Amino acid sequence: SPIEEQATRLLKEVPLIDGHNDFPYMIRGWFRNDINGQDAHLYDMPIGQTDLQRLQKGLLGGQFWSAFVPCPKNPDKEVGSLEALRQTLQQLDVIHRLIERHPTILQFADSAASIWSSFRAGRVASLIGIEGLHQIADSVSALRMLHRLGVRYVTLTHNCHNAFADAATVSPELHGGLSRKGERLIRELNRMGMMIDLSHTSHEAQTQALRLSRAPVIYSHSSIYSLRAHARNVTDENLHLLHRNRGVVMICFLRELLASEADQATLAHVIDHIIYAGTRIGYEHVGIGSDFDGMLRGPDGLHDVSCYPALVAGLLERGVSEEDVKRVMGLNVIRVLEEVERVAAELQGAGEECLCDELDEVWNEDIKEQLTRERERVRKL
Amino acid sequence: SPIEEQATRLLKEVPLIDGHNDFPYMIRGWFRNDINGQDAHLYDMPIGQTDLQRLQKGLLGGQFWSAFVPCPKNPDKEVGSLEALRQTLQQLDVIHRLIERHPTILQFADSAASIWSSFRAGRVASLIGIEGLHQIADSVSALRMLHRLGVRYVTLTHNCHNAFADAATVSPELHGGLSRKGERLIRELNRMGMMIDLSHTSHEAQTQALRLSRAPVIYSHSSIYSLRAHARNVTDENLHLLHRNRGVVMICFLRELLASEADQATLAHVIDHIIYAGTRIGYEHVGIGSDFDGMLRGPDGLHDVSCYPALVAGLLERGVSEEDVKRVMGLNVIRVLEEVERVAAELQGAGEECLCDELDEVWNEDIKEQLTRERERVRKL
Ligand SMILES: [Fe+3]
Ligand SMILES: [Fe+3]
Ligand SMILES: [Fe+3]
Ligand SMILES: [Fe+3]
Repeated sequence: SPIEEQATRLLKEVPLIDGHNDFPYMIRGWFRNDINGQDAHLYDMPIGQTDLQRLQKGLLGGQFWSAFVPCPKNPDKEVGSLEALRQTLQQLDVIHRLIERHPTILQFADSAASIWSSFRAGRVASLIGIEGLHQIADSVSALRMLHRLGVRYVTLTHNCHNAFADAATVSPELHGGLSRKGERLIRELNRMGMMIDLSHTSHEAQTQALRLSRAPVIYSHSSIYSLRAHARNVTDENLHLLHRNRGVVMICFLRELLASEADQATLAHVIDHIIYAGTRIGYEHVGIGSDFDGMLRGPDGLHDVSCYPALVAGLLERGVSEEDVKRVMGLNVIRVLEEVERVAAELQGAGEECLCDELDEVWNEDIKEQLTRERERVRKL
Repeated sequence: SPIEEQATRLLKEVPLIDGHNDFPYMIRGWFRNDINGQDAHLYDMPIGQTDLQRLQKGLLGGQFWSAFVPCPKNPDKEVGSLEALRQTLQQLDVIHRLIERHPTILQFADSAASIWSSFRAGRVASLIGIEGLHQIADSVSALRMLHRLGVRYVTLTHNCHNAFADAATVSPELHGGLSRKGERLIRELNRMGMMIDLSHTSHEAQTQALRLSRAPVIYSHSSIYSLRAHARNVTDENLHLLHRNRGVVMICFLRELLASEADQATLAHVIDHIIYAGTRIGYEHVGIGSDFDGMLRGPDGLHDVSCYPALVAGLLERGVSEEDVKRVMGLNVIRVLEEVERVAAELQGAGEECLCDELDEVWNEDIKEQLTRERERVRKL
């Protein structure tokens, strides 16, 4: 078929970069992050929508791998918050080991340039995101260290309220959008060069974040509200504010977000949602955000990671131009990451003050007097 | 003076690399890790033994900056252990920000090659160590992520027992040296390329670690037992086992470790301890491990970081050769780090299995059956 050969050529020309895949959490579920001697199973998994053979088969160019851990469920709220931080380091650890043990398939990337060089080499560009600010345990210092470990986006919430923002699926609201701490964190996220992800956040939290952010943001896995009403889908108001922000909505394959009856969801529905967004806010602000392995079953025609060529062929078949399809595949998300880096370098170059954690005093006044007296004794020598 | 000009020439030829300095903890105590607009104070501190002006003045070539946090003091033992992990990320964060805000003075290094290139440029080579396995909150995954953040040594204990080893200053003993988990961690530390530090550990814990380690280790700040009996000083038995291990004892400036009366401790005592070790196990296994800012007051002649030229001149004055003084200054600790990297690359090249954390099951058998049934449905398509 000429349309299938066209799709194959496009997948070789530019990288298809998917916004969200929870394959690392499946490895925690199935292997408990012990991948020693499991190469055969990693290439041909007995569960889930992702493995290394099917990842090659679908011709995917890049992937933001999710370092998701669940919302804290402990009655002791201090323990649960701190537990999520330790679990986050476990998930980042298994992601890095997964990449390092399979360098012919996966190559780590943390920038627009590292995505391209990975793609030139024939590797799946392997980026990282965390899915909820509950994962940082109220520590902005921890956030900056997660950035140093390779994290390049932060979903502001999962399905739980935190100190910074409101999740979509939980009622009643806590902050009514972003908190006072949340507003201040947006500045710090822009300053450090961390891409903001608005999937899972409430409609009001999206509106406030889209006005306040000095860099373009993403929805790593969300769909369109006007086609299917859900708390997790993006309203026409927020799509318009995404346009002004210069961000990208990466369209989701979740069946519940594409149709009222989940078993009726299809490849065609995903293409409808892409075309809706592209028509109304331009094809330079739309992406692909599967959420593979964040679901049991996918839509008809998008059952696993091998099915990306069918999506590309489908978009071309509806009359979306090559240039616009290339944008949706990956160019748009690369641009956002590029702009997030440029804004961070500009703010860091101007010498903007970083956000610091509120720490307890470790010394009393007696200790501080001893230290000052000691310093002046040394000055006399 | 010809001996002072000789010392100045040596300090320019090779880097003096100090084993331990807790300046980052002083910044937590005094500033609470908020260094915004504090450059004037960072160059001329009102407290402590370290600042950026005196660091230049003493002609120090490199420094392992301590990311120390205190032993957990919480009655809830889960909270205290997890709290130490969050505090560790705060200390690593302020160390990185300290280096990034002062690039003319400090430059990050994580290897023998990065130490030299930093020294060629005229910067203080800025490395990182953590001071106690209580800082990892029982997570080997967290340990590997600390390595990725730039940590290049781990003191096995501070002044508290942990799941892996016994501290020197706490009685009674818990494990009687290393635990079963501790023995297994030694293999993982050698595999990942993390330098083992035996300061603060018990005499028996040192003996067991020195026999079991496949890479050379250090004492980042310890002194000689035969000259002054203390639980924190190295016995003649362990000095001999350090020789076989090919490790380095980095001599400490702590007054309590150099003399029975702390107020009698001097520069001469530090030189006595270096010469004792060098004479008995060779000058290629001795280093300098100040522990500046882990103490209120230093010995006479070693009051702060400006005093390193007096130590170098003092060693030359006692008849220690230039080549041997260069070794003590930094060549020895560079060699250990070099060998720790070479052993890690060899074991990683052979494909040795990494140590994994013991995780809870997140899925019950009903969820696992749904996932396998779903996988086989996809195989039928
Ligand atoms: Fe997810
Ligand atoms: Fe999700
Ligand atoms: Fe210390
Ligand atoms: Fe110490």
